[PDB]
Amino acid sequence: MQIFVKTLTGKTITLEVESSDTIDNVKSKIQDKEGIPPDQQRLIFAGKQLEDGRTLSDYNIQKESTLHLVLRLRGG
Amino acid sequence: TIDEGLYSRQLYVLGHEAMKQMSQSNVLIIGCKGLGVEIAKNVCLAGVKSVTLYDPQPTRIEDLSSQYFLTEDDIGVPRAKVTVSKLAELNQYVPVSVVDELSTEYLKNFKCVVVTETSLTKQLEINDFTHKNHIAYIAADSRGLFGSIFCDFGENFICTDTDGNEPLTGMIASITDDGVVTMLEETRHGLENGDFVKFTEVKGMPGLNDGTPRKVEVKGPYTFSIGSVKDLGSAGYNGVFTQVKVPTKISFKSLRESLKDPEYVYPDFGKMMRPPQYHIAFQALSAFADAHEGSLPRPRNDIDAAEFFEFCKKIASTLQFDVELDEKLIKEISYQARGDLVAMSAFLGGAVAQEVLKATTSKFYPLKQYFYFDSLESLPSSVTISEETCKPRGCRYDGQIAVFGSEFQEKIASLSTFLVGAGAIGCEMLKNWAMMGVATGESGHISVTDMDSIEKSNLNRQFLFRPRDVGKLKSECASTAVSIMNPSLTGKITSYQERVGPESEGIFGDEFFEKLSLVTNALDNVEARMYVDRRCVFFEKPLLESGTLGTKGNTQVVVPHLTESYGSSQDPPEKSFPICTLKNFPNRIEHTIAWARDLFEGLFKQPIDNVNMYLSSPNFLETSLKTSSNPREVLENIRDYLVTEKPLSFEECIMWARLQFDKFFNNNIQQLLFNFPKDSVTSTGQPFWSGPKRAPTPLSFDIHNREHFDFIVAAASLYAFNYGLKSETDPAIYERVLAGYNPPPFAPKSGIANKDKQELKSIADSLPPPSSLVGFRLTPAEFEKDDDSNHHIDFITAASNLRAMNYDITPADRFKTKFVAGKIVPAMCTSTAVVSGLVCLELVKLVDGKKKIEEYKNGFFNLAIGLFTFSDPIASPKMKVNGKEIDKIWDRYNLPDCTLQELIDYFQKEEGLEVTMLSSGVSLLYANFQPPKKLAERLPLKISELVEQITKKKLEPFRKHLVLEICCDDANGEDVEVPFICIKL
Amino acid sequence: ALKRINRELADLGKDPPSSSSAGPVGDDLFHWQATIMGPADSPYAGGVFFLSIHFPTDYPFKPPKVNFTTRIYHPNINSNGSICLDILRDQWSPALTISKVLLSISSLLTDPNPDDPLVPEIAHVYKTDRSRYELSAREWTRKYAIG
Ligand SMILES: *P(=O)(O)OC[C@H]1O[C@@H](n2cnc3c(N)ncnc32)[C@H](O)[C@@H]1O
Repeated sequence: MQIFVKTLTGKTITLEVESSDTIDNVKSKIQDKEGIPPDQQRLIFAGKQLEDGRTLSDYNIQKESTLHLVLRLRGG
Repeated sequence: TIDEGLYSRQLYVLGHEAMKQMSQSNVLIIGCKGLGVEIAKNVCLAGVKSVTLYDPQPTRIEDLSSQYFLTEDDIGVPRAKVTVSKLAELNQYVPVSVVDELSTEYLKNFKCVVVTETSLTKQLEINDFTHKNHIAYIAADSRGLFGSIFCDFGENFICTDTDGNEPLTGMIASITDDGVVTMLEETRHGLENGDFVKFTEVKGMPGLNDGTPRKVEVKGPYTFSIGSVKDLGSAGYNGVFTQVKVPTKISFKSLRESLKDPEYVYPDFGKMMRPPQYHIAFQALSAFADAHEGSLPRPRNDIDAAEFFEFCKKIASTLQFDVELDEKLIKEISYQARGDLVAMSAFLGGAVAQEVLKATTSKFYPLKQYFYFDSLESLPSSVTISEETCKPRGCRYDGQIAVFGSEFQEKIASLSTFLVGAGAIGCEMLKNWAMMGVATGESGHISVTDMDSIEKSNLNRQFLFRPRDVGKLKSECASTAVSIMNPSLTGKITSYQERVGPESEGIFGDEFFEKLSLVTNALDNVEARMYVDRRCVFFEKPLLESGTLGTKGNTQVVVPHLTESYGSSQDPPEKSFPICTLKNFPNRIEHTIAWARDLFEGLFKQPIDNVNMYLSSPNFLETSLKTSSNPREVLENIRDYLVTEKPLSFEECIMWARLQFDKFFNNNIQQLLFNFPKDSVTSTGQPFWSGPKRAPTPLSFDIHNREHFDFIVAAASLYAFNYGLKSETDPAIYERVLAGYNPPPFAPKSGIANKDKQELKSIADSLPPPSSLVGFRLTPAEFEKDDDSNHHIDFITAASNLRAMNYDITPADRFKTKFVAGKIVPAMCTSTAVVSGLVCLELVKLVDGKKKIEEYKNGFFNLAIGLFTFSDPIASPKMKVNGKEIDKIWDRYNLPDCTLQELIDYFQKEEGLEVTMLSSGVSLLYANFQPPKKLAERLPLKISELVEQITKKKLEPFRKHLVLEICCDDANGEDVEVPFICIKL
Repeated sequence: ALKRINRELADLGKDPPSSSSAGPVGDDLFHWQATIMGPADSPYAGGVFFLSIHFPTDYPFKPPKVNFTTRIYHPNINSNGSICLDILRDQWSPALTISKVLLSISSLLTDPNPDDPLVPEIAHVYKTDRSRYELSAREWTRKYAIG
């Protein structure tokens, strides 16, 4: 299985994960490839924000799935 | 020649070439209803060359649902003629015109053509011409809670900037013989496969410094590959790489060709089967209108819905679409055909205006090509929505009633909202509320709060403020403008000038917060957001947060007892550089700007403040001697800025400026190079000044040089302002006085029981007694943008540029220095419009009182890449306390004002928990490790008395509750997390 | 931040640091006064160094402001007491306890880093004349860090 993560700035990240991996492992991989601490990562799949402690199979994340990595903004 | 005093924030987003191209483009807008007027407003604020409007239809009352430039006295007049007058005022550099008749050949005058409120046949006729003549064509529709956008920029569109990001750059550590570029220690390049980079300052491989881009093959977060550089050399060290962004060719299809085989943009991946449905539905709408003299299906009418679905089936069969039609969704499109919501108009107008800017400037990645959107989760479910309640009542809210009904209108009209901030998002929110009819009922009310006043750079993205309003309060002007838009709000809006923070809890207290229905944030900082979030959590009020940054934006919703609060999640913090890097070894312009800001603070605001406070505090020295780490610095500062260097004229001010120039740009560098010569080697034998450390060079003053003279003028003017003298800008006096200065000689020094204490005491007593000076004060220099025109930004620019020339860094001009030092946030009108639209779409969910967490959507978007994402809010966590389910955010203990012992016994008896720590505010009221005597003193006191005693400050008369944080552990010794306590005074 | 501060304080209390002892001032939780004993195998032997710790309003999401209060002759500590530590400026994460900070400071005192100094004068003395650096450190600790 292989998944893609798209940032809010257009960058694309390719991750090699298994269907049984926890969201914590995926966040650690994203930290390794990006340097973003897991507590500051907001992942979205099919309109659901992925939460720590659960596995990918809970969200029906299969191969070639696309996640979105987003963040909040402070202007106004 | 762009007006940087008005487009200051927009230049940080677009640029100079982009706006130069933008100001040479003509935009035609067909249709002047809510969507059309929103697009025209955003375009006028953006700054295109001119806008031409075409809408000869007479005004009707229902049009007032989303058209905010129409009034009840304009019924029967063509919409363009009544809208041009209001649009002409938004921007004085953008003429707005009207055409009473349109011809095909007349379309060649315009750079972009936007089409709204037009049938499909007319759209085909227009596009058949614009496509072959290479004119950008955008078509937008808004039907109830559904929206569509279509872009066609020609067959050979050229995009110069795709993602809109700043070019990437980095410092190398080694380039092997096979092009394996390695970054510095634990530094990430951030590139991606297929990118182009160009190198400079590469030692050992000078050929790579020519500047020819090379393909990048990312092999890891720290290293990448560029190819084979065998011929260019063997191995290279150090250097800096910078990304190169290349143009792209995007090819679009015409509308006639696009109808058969469209290409969709998906605003939500949770519903990927819908856009094919909307593609058929909108065409069926057009056919139905063509079959009924341009009459859309009536609201919640079933015969029209059946006929519309027959048209949908016919169209789907004709186009050979292998799509199974979802009857419910298509009939929903039919029911809301005549809907006209200001929120959907705002959202789509922001998006379409951004597309227009893309067409004119050739930047960012356009929509390619169909963008179908819906917010069907906002449809009320707690009220009656039928043909009876959705029929028009001959009022200005017909467009909204056609979607929601009259009962929901009554619900909206009795809202009591509270809006924090009245900037750009605040103005958009107020306009949306005025159009929607919020708080126009007998029990409605709106409260606006904002402590700032109108400036010149705020008018561009804030369309309610005019150049005649400069200097007034933002909230008052916004309230008056929106009362003009909707006269029914006269007397229903109250505006304050209070900063929302810990010091204004006497105004926004329990009584104020009990009557509200919801709170909407329109702030620009995180501290105020967190404070308002805590207040909403305590009072259990819904909160609507939204933020923007250039072309990016987000919106979040906080619902009591359902979702987590705003402060339950973290965001990346602002970067703070190491003190060693800032002080001695900078290698970037940001480091030098930070150093210059610190120099300003410590040279014009710290010493003056210390001097002023010394003359007032009688016991300052007593605490300073034992508390501050280096009282010697304080004493020397007071002496120097009080007695030793008191100026009277301006010549001595210029001499002092020259002295400081030598101090900070010539002598410290010499000392540093005496300590660490240019040929020194580290403890490992490697060169010292290699890589992140750049060897500095002392600067010798030269009056003719622009930078040195600018620094001298800025520093002298700031010093004069400090000492209240008459500054001058005539270069003759500066030239005369700087030539007679002989710098004192400077030579670096190598260095080489209670004397120090006695020395400090002697210095202290040497100062004049406090009674010597009474009523004498000096004015510290504060930081602003030409509001206090003491050359603040100019001084910082000169200091930073001089220090950059010290380390051979590339200097930055005043624009970038203002951007960095001022911490300005790039702002766009389109992003503001989109976030306001999303927030107002969530507001109707909040009004309806939806209880399921899947019915709310937090929204994120980036308009530079055409990305939209929505996700359900995170539910608040639960916990177990005493074998009961407790919410960790929205639950609290409500107790009377009881003695500390009674509170402890209550927690021991009811919750079965042992209290270990108890604190209120910033004070530790009780802790298990305190000595028995202290506790025995503090046990029989009430909580209010205990807090007053510990904080040494009586509670205010308006204070009606206390919030306590308690940490307690179970019987077994396992620490238990419990909610906060709410003591009722 | 009160709960986090109290939890860290209790964790310190349960297991003594031995070589360090940090605790609040008066009844205020956003201001601590820590103490450190110089390593035996270092020029700072037999010295007691006091530190002031100010917890920001956003703790642990913002690093604590730790400043020396005594006078110490060290390459990475300047006259104002500022400490050159990566975990206090930009490497701070909401998972580091004050015990970790005190261990890091003790390690810093154990071996200075003159390759990236904060006080170039002392770094130059350390790189050139080690014996003079040792004597100056001993004199400073016996004149300011004893009593
Ligand atoms: P954008 O920067 O365009 O406008 C921001 C507006 O928010 C107001 N504001 C900021 N911070 C506060 C607090 N703490 N209380 C009330 N209002 C605030 C600014 O005055 C701008 O109007």
